[PDB]
Amino acid sequence: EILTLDFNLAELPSAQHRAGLAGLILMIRELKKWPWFKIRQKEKDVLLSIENLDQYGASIQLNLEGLIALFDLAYLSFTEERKSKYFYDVITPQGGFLAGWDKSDGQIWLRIWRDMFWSIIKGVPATRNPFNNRCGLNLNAGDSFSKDVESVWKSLQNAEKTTGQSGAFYLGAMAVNAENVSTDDLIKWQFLLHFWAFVAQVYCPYILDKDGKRNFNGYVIVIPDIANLEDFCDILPDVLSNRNSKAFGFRPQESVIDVPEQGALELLNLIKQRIAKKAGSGLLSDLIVGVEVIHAEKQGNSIKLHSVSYLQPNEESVDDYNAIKNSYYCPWFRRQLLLNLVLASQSWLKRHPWYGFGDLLSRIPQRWSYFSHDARQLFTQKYAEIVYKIAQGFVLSKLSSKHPKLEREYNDKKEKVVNEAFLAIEKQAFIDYFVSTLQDEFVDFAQKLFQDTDEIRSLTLLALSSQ
Amino acid sequence: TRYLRLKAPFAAFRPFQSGSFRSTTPVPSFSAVYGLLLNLAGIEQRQEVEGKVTLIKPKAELPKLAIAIGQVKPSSTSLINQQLHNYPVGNSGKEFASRTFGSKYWIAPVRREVLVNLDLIIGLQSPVEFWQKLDQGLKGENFLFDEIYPIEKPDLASWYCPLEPDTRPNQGACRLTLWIDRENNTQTTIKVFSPSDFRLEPPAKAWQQLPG
Amino acid sequence: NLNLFATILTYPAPASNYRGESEENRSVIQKILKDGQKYAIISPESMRNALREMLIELGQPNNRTRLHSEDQLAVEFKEYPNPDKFADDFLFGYMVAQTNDAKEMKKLNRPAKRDSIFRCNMAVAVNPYKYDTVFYQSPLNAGDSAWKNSTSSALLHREVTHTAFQYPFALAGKDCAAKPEWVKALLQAIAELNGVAGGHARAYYEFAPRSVVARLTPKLVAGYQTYGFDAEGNWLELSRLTATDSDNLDLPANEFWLGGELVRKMDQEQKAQLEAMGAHLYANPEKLFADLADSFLGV
Amino acid sequence: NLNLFATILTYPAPASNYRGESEENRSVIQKILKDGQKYAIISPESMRNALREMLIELGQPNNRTRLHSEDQLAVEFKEYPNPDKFADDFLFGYMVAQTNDAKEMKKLNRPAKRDSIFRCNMAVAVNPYKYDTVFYQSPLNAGDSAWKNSTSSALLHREVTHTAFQYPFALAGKDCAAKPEWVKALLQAIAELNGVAGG
DNA sequence: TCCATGTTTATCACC
Repeated sequence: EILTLDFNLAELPSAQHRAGLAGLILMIRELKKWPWFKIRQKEKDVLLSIENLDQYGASIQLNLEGLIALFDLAYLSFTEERKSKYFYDVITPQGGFLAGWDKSDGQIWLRIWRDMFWSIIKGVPATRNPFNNRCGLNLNAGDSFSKDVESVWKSLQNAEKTTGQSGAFYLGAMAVNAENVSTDDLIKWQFLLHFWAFVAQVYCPYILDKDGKRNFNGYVIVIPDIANLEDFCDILPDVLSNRNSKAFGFRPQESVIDVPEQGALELLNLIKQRIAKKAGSGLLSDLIVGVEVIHAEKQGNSIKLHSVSYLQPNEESVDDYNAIKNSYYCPWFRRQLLLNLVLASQSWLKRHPWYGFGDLLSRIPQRWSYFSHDARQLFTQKYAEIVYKIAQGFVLSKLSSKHPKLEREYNDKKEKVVNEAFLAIEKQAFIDYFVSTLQDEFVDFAQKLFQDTDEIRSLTLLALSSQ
Repeated sequence: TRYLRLKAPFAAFRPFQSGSFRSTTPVPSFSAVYGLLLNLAGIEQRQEVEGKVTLIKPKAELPKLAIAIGQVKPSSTSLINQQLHNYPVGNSGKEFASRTFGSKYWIAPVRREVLVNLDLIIGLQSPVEFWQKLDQGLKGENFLFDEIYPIEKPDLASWYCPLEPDTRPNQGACRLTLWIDRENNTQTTIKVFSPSDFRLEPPAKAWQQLPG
Repeated sequence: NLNLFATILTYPAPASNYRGESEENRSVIQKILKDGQKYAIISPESMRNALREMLIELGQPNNRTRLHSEDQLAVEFKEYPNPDKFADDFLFGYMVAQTNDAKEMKKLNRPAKRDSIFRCNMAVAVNPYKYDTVFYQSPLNAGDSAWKNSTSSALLHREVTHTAFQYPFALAGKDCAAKPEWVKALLQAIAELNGVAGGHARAYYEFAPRSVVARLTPKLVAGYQTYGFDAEGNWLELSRLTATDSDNLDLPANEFWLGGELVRKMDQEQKAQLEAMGAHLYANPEKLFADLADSFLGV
Repeated sequence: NLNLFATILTYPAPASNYRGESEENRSVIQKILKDGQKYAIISPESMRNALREMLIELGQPNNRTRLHSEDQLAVEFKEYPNPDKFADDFLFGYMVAQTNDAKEMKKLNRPAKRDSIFRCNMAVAVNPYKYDTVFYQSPLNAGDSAWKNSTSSALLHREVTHTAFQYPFALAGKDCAAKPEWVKALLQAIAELNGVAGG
């Protein structure tokens, strides 16, 4: 028969509901770009037509054969062999349209997406029951499965009816942490939630250890809130096709982030660059209203959540990405000021007090120089070039009167007193000689030195660079 | 007609169906506001029943009123991870099936979060009898409310208003609920709300009429 | 026809409570961004547990015990709480089961699903946190024992601080007149608070009440916000004593008696007469709670 | 039935608890921030170890001792020869694993966890200190004999201070099982506390 | 209404 459905984005309560619409639209378009789909249309009279495509509404018409073809494309899986480092094979889904757009080296981005799909969303064996059975089928051989399609088609007849949710989708409508009461939903909404994962972006976080190893754990999921359905489906084909191909071990360079906010903000940077490349699109807000950030991790038979956030995508953070690329490359603890920027938080980066937590951890392990000598100088005060000239003159005078491994001695000498300066959280003696070695700025010395905090920790840093 | 201010040092407004990990919203939901207003009125809930569900509230008779919400200063939030009272979701067995006296026996901690400070200027348009009943309750014979005093005319602040599909919002709340009973129903349609920062009185669109 | 509520304070001493969720090799404590600083927080649950432990310690019967189970901690030794007497100390007879009381006709009583008495807030510190550290050794249990040795011995860190803890009380309910003896025993147990946080035996901290002072008219909570106190120097004065002086006839000082046991040390007389003629006695908090309970149960 | 607790202090003298883990050129002891000043700290673990050692001294049955014959810190008698039938102060020590003497259920019916009857707290100073005070020096090497071979020729200094300090302690009264001769020995040993330091 | 299972990948960018 013929079944017609209509949908609107003004009534969906969840962002994933909106994402699933774009996902299924992309799946239908991918179907329309395959010769075997046209062969199936010619033979079995497959019906799948998008009627209305506008800013808000959407329409679709389909038959049983079209639904079967869509299920075959979406739930296609294959078998992969893995060796321990006694052989074992792992069933992995094909990925749908993702294979049609991934041209990166080895499809390493596809590998990350596939791992998360089986690992968290599909932790329940349900993916495996459906996925393993599906695996190894040949589309060119006419292989198909319809046992599960019949139940869905019968359920889809009463789209207004209700049915319970499951852990495969967003979780919570189970026990509910209070009272043995189920949830409220309608059937056709649940069906749309079968394709929201494809649109989602995946990032891999990690935790620093004492040795500095990138201990990857869990995943970071980014969910966009689509405003204009018509415009959204056009930019993405080039956004996902222009990803950086840089590889670092088993992961891409961009796949490694520290805080969850890094992944969401990085997506905004990528889209606007493609907006500058793909004409017909203006501001970010005209395409995305909100961004969802999810941190998840699987341990044993249970999945543990850490943080759920959704806040105000903006366009004033473009310079931040460039500010950290040229700054975070050398050290590993500069991420703290990156977290600082993300009523009294507008220009808080001027102070940027990233000295407290950063210094305590790196005390024992990461102690093993002048790279970070000036870093603590600004924190001590909470004026600089004058002390540099004072120190230079003292050493020059000392050698004048007396008239390749000094770098290693230089590093050790300052470390002996930088460490003791950390613990202070005599100081007027060495400067007393240096001044003696040497006037409005001279008047300002009295007012900038008599403070106890300045006496305790400020004046005893810059002079150490001399000897 | 007349409106009033309130403040409190700590607060928590958990969205429903949160699941394992709990969350909160910067602004209390409309239903919680209505519950607070009913509690301060001294009138008990229409339902006196006990069982699996205890929110059987037909809308046949209930005083009518219009509610607006203000917000004077943004507030941050913190999280605490101590313990939670788990509801069994697995076949389980053993000890839980032995005693069974309001058991809730399985315990597993995950997370939750709370606010740091709250101070709101709530707006109400209500008949005179309800206002008089509130006056009698406040003056007469869970760390949520600290003190209340009506300073309506001064102390201006920002307000909230539903947004139509145009432009873009800023610092907007995620979800909001108008009326709900914890059984099979349609919940509420309008979800997205956004604030506007301006000094004078909120516009006519800001006021929302509750069906209850 | 009034619901009096109080506010307590504790003597300074090093902190003991650890809040778990240990990161790397240190066990941390939750903090709140009150004014961009760090503070110590004790959840109300542990205090409720300590109160229940004290009630079971003083001989009051109850039907709930959490024992040291071999596998993992659990709460048991309970039955049907059909009578609120001898069960649940008139507080929180929670139940969610559907097969309850044979579907409730045999009970003929309220299931006590949400009857809440003695609502309480959560304690906050008075001083910031300055990143202290104390070392930790934990040597391997043995090199030859049958019992395992964790395969290694590792040294770790801790952090502690010395801080008081102000605390609002928020006692309410004019219906708690059925068992005045139970109310008096509960108030005495609160006056005898000790070992409230189940932190650990060594480096123990105790809540010694001191300058426990707050009263109000038969209205709802207002007035002094139950917070805003200095670092143990002089706390109630700048909070509300100036307002009481300016409102000696506006806010009722006859029922809102004086504040701070420190009045026993400085400015005793001036606070004695020129403040008010109410029962401003402060010698021991025990007798203060006793006669306050007597007055509250009187009407 | 009769709880008790006390606070004790001692005579002034130079400090002893020298942690000395800061760096190669310094020996920094633990400090606490009290009212804007710095005060000395001695952790309760040192006092627990000293009490255990004195219970060893007085010819009291024991279930734990050190060996001092291993590369790193190790304790042997704690877990090797003991079924945890009766600890020193009835501590009845514990450790978590998949199994522990068949989960110590069948052979010896005891709770998996412990008791912790005794209570104690941190020891804090009474007056602050003023930075580094004392100097030091180290020899070059073993010289003619080639057995040390440190090749250091180092020259360092440590930190000392003069302060008397006090600490409290407590003890419950309802615990009266096997009390008459066990706990009184501990209370008598409270009077000595000679070797409780880090050097 | 009540019977069932699962994991497998090592490491890198500064003066």
